[PDB]
Amino acid sequence: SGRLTGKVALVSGGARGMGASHVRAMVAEGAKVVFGDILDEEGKAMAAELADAARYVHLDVTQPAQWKAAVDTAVTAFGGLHVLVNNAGILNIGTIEDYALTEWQRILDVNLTGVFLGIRAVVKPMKEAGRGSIINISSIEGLAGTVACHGYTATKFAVRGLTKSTALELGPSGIRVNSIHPGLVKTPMTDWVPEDIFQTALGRAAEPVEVSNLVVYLASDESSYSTGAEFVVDGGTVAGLAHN
Amino acid sequence: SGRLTGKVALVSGGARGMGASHVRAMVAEGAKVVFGDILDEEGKAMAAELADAARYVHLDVTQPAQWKAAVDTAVTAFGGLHVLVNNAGILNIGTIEDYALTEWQRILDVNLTGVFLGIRAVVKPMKEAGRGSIINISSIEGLAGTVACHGYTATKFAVRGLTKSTALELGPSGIRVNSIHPGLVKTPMTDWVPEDIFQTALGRAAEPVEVSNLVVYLASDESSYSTGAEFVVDGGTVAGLAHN
Amino acid sequence: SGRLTGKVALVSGGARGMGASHVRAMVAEGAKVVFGDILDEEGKAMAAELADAARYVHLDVTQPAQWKAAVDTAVTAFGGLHVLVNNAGILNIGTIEDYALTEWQRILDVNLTGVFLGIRAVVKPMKEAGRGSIINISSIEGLAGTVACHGYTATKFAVRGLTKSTALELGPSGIRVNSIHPGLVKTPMTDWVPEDIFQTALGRAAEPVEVSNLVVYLASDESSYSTGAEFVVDGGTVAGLAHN
Amino acid sequence: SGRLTGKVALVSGGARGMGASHVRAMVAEGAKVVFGDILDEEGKAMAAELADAARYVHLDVTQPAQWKAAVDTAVTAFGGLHVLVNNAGILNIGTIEDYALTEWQRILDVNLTGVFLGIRAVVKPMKEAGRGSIINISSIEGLAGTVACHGYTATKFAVRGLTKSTALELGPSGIRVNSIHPGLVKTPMTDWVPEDIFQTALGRAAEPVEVSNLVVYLASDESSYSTGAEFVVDGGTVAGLAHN
Ligand SMILES: NC(=O)c1ccc[n+]([C@@H]2O[C@H](COP(=O)([O-])OP(=O)(O)OC[C@H]3O[C@@H](n4cnc5c(N)ncnc54)[C@H](O)[C@@H]3O)[C@@H](O)[C@H]2O)c1
Ligand SMILES: NC(=O)c1ccc[n+]([C@@H]2O[C@H](COP(=O)([O-])OP(=O)(O)OC[C@H]3O[C@@H](n4cnc5c(N)ncnc54)[C@H](O)[C@@H]3O)[C@@H](O)[C@H]2O)c1
Ligand SMILES: NC(=O)c1ccc[n+]([C@@H]2O[C@H](COP(=O)([O-])OP(=O)(O)OC[C@H]3O[C@@H](n4cnc5c(N)ncnc54)[C@H](O)[C@@H]3O)[C@@H](O)[C@H]2O)c1
Ligand SMILES: NC(=O)c1ccc[n+]([C@@H]2O[C@H](COP(=O)([O-])OP(=O)(O)OC[C@H]3O[C@@H](n4cnc5c(N)ncnc54)[C@H](O)[C@@H]3O)[C@@H](O)[C@H]2O)c1
Repeated sequence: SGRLTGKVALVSGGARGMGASHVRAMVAEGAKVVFGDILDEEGKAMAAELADAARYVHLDVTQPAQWKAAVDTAVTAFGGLHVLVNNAGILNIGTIEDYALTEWQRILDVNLTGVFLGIRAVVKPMKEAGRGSIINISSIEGLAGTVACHGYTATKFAVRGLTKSTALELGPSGIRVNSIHPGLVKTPMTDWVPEDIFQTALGRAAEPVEVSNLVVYLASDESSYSTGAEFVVDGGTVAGLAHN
Repeated sequence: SGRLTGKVALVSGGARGMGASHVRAMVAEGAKVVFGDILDEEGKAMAAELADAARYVHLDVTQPAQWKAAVDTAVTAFGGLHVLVNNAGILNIGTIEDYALTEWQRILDVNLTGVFLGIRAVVKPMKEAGRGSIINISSIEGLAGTVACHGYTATKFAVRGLTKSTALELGPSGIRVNSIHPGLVKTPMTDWVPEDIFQTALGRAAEPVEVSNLVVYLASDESSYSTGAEFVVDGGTVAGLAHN
Repeated sequence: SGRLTGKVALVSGGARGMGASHVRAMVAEGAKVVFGDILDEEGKAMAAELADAARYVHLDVTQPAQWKAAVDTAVTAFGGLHVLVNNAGILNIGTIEDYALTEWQRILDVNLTGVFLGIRAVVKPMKEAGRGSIINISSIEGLAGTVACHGYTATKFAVRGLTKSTALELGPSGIRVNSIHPGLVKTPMTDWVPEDIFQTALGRAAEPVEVSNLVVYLASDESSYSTGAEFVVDGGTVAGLAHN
Repeated sequence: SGRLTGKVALVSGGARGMGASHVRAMVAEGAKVVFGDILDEEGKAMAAELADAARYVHLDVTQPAQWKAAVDTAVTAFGGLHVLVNNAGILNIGTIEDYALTEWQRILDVNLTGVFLGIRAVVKPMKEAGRGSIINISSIEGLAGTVACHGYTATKFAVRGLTKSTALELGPSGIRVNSIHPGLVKTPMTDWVPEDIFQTALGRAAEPVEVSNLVVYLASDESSYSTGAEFVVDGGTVAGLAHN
């Protein structure tokens, strides 16, 4: 408790799934949270139950103007902005033959460009504050490949890289940038996926809060010397070789 | 030797720099090469000296129709297509604040989407042949970050990941996909960069042919059991830790 | 908070430096800690101030019998053992020609075998508890090489690998195994090294507690879905490319 | 053919398996080869059929004196020494509970120390020549973990690291050092292992010559700008995530 005292965070894609879990987890640690999404109905709903510590904003991460508005909301409503959780993302699949180029561009827009746009938008207030933490949500698909998962793999790897380039540039201003790489997490994005799809050492899929616990760590000043790094929370999948 | 005799290859961005070096290197090893670029003047120039061993075609890697035309050219002129070298690429830079969104979009289109389009275009002729080798040109900027080099870092990391997802999917068809990661290479793309910018064990920048030698290895059947892997040719930069 | 209340931990090399910082940090979070070392003077000294929260034991990590005695101490004094911090280690250097074989053998014994012996010693009490967290201290020298630092590099890379093999094997028993990779940390091991030797995004060396914060996270149940993974705390060094 | 003209190489563990394959492959490319092992019967046998281009020497890689003798044999019998293939290795397994410490030390001695001793022994003549290539045989077990494979995993990771530290130190002298990481290869070491143990994109185990082709590339001057790097030849295993 209180591990995020005085902190203000902005979470993209926070109306449901892991994003919603991150909002709740940070609020529980004392942070004020602005969360944006395109699911306004659900967004306003949870904002009502977290009203005193969180605010919902309509945010399509593919639009820079909306990102600016989200950041201004945090600054004007809560006083500042110290944490950014680039969580918004989509999942589409397809083999090289069936995958539509429109699907490829769409996932690049949301999963990659959306993350970059978020970073661009939060740096001004963070630099003025002299401190900040940017947490980009990648995945283990950003560490290795998967059949018929080209756009998703490409963007998750890209996010992994962008985390490092921005980390190097922003470090001198007191802003850390790290990426989180989870394995299968029980959320609506993978509800159709069997929980044991991956070979894991722990033998189970993850609960969203297990990823939120990592977000809290990275958002807090406890992780003050970690930047440009990959934090894996996958139950051990990438730690082992793929066996038959 | 004639390490590539019987092989037909398609090289993007082959009008100059490493691309041109790769075309010459493979032709020297007995390959028939179709190479495309947007620099038609220079492209047609070298096509003339390479005689009946190589054909030049205008190819903007961001356009799927042009990729298809280049592949059709290779199949009709040489009877098939067994090797693809996704070499075309651009370099732009800028801090998070100053970097233009148009530049970000353009580099994603050329460096990332262009590579994916190349893969899509060659799958058919390669699967028909039951064999194939796709070589994607990433870089050490696809292994670590660089200040004010976000679009480039993101795309090179993306290419690294796409190499893996496609390798897994195409393996069953006898097609290998690998990525090459060079350090500073002496070409027009980085002629404005001091040659000793990187801390190398070899204490020098790379010569294009030194990368072409790796392209030949991966294009040949000698590398038959290597796929989805990263081949680093950087003089030792990423093998060491960055010192101040 | 009391993020480790109820947990019992064993820390090797806990008489000074990071080890001592880890013991203090975990005790502050409610853990009961048994810490061992070969520096008995300093070890007993801090055990006295930590009072009933910590016990000091002489522990040469190269000796299996001493590891067993330390574990028995933890179980008898605190009722069990849930966390192991394999922190003991030494640093020696030398060029390929000048580096003494005795030094190579000694560092393998302490930095590598010592870590394995620790893992062996705690498996029983942890499996009995059905839970556990093993934290192995590697370093960025376990991610990249360093001139005239062969024994150290080899062992730190080995620890990184051992972390994975054991994580996979122990996962089914509810035991997590992860590795920590710090950059330059201000301790007596590297006091002879200039603090700005590495190119860091944060432009400074690490403080021991900054690593201890990561140890606490991994020791706590908050990191329940992370195992077999590398946690980097280097201020951004490995996230960037080495410049000359 | 002739890709190793004028080159003299030393191969440890070359009496059978991959080592024997490497000897044959390099001899076929014009290299003179001294190969050492502890299987003298078999060693002298193949030396008789390759007599004009290869010489067998008794070499226990755990003994520095024997390494010196092997190097002197290459220098005095063939005129110099330009390539070293640290191939000698053993495989033992066991869970944390059953694995004997004698087995652990033995594999550290052969797989790790043996490799270091080889590097120490070849540097003198290589530095005098001003050029050389050291090829260390690691494995994908040096990139990820495996249950009940602790000593093997630890040593293969260690070899991976030692490759980088030595590469950085030796680069200025014109000596490159790289590591090879193969997947399952059909040799007597894994004859008891099912060929489809790993999930591979190519759907088959490797033939030793497929690894030897990589040794030839790295031994040749074609790979002149690659050093401190990992070359994976595993049919795509590590390129993908472990799925059930
Ligand atoms: N579910 C998993 O197993 C898993 C594993 C690794 C990584 N991830 C990543 O975690 C993130 C969240 O995943 P999730 O499991 O909660 O999925 P989810 O579908 O539940 O939530 C994603 C959220 O992003 C919002 N969103 C989508 N497009 C948006 C846009 N253009 N602008 C703003 N908001 C947008 C969605 O409405 C939704 O609320 C994603 O980046 C995903 O790739 C998920
Ligand atoms: N120069 C280096 O140091 C270095 C280091 C690592 C990686 N690389 C990569 O190697 C590749 C080639 O680099 P280079 O050094 O020869 O650069 P270069 O500028 O000399 O050549 C790149 C070529 O691509 C062509 N090209 C650009 N956009 C194109 C498009 N849309 N369609 C078709 N062709 C297009 C250019 O006209 C040019 O001929 C790039 O992918 C680059 O990122 C270069
Ligand atoms: N100092 C750094 O910058 C740095 C960076 C990365 C990793 N590390 C690692 O962190 C660990 C602790 O480092 P430190 O900075 O506190 O060094 P340190 O010298 O201050 O402490 C190491 C401790 O281990 C003890 N020790 C040594 N050999 C032992 C043995 N055989 N049995 C039991 N105890 C033994 C020492 O007496 C000492 O108390 C080591 O594994 C080291 O490699 C240190
Ligand atoms: N077989 C595989 O699938 C596979 C996969 C990855 C890596 N590797 C590695 O490749 C290398 C060769 O493997 P292999 O498949 O040919 O095994 P192998 O058993 O056929 O050959 C290993 C050789 O090393 C020799 N040797 C063993 N201990 C020695 C010592 N102390 N001194 C000198 N020589 C010694 C053996 O007598 C034998 O000729 C090893 O390092 C192994 O770990 C093998």
